[PDB]
Amino acid sequence: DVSDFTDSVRDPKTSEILDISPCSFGGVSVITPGTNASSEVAVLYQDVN
Amino acid sequence: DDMIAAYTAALVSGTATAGWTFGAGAALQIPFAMQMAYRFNGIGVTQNVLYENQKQIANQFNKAISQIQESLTTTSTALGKLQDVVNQNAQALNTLVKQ
Amino acid sequence: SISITTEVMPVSMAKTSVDCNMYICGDSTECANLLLQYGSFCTQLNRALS
Amino acid sequence: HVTYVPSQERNFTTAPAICHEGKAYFPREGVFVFNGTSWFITQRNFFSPQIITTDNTFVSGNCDVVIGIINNTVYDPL
Ligand SMILES: *[C@@H]1O[C@H](CO)[C@@H](O)[C@H](O)[C@H]1NC(C)=O
Ligand SMILES: *[C@@H]1O[C@H](CO)[C@@H](O)[C@H](O)[C@H]1NC(C)=O
Ligand SMILES: *[C@@H]1O[C@H](CO)[C@@H](O)[C@H](O)[C@H]1NC(C)=O
Ligand SMILES: *[C@@H]1O[C@H](CO)[C@@H](O)[C@H](O)[C@H]1NC(C)=O
Ligand SMILES: *[C@@H]1O[C@H](CO)[C@@H](O)[C@H](O)[C@H]1NC(C)=O
Repeated sequence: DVSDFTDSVRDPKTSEILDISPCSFGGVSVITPGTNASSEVAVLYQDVN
Repeated sequence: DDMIAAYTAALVSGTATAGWTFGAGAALQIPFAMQMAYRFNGIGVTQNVLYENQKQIANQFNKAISQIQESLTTTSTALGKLQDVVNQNAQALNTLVKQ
Repeated sequence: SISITTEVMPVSMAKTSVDCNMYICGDSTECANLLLQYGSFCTQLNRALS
Repeated sequence: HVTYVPSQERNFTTAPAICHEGKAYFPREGVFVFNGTSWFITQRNFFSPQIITTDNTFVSGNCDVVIGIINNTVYDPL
């Protein structure tokens, strides 16, 4: 691709073309009060429904 | 964007109803013609010049508003720096990806 | 009394431009070919200076 | 920062100018107010009524072109 990451491959046995994608995606935020207040947190996931 | 539009609507409504008083404290109502006479008095022109030529000034105001409204549909050079802001952000992120 | 006071303020500075190929390598083609991997690192500098 | 804040407002009836003897009188620095009995002239930031004389006002034209013109009297000292 544009960033020289190997994204397409041809299978050496059954010659078909496959894409490779990373398996980490989406940003995560942690909402907390102070540590001395409580140890309970909330998690917000962007990019998920 | 809805909250920013609500803020601007509140500002414009407060200008059209209470004038200049609500910036300092609470809103003090005044009819719009007397407020415009107060604005004329603050330039140097006397108060009678508004009241004796009210229709012409209102017509010129409406025509200038319509001129801006007709100009914003046609020209594209206006709002040319907000586009520069969004273009620069996009280009910076794409340069990070390509490096 | 009528007093006249002077006040001096800067407005602009000098416009400069650089060439990476002459600064980094000079006139050697081996360095010039080795600089192609560092390719997007000077369009950034020229963009900022312009 | 030490600042002045107005408070405790009330509503009066108002007019742009007053027509007296066929000529229109405009206030100099203030507004015409009606408080239910008679018409006074006041400053806009503090409520302190003043009677309408020739010194408070000034004349411009006849009372036929202003919208909201009313009839009242203007006190001349002689
Ligand atoms: C062995 O490789 C060939 C490709 O040369 C392929 O056609 C064939 O299916 C492969 N054999 C098996 C058992 O997958
Ligand atoms: C999440 O899925 C629901 C189910 O149809 C849909 O109505 C909603 O619009 C989706 N959320 C977003 C942000 O598109
Ligand atoms: C202003 O005062 C008048 C009394 O003359 C009253 O009728 C009116 O309701 C008041 N305005 C408001 C917004 O209450
Ligand atoms: C209006 O103001 C005058 C000024 O003293 C006062 O005499 C009069 O009583 C006021 N009217 C009412 C209805 O309070
Ligand atoms: C004011 O006086 C003029 C002449 O005296 C009269 O024509 C006019 O109707 C009066 N205005 C009102 C509101 O009564």
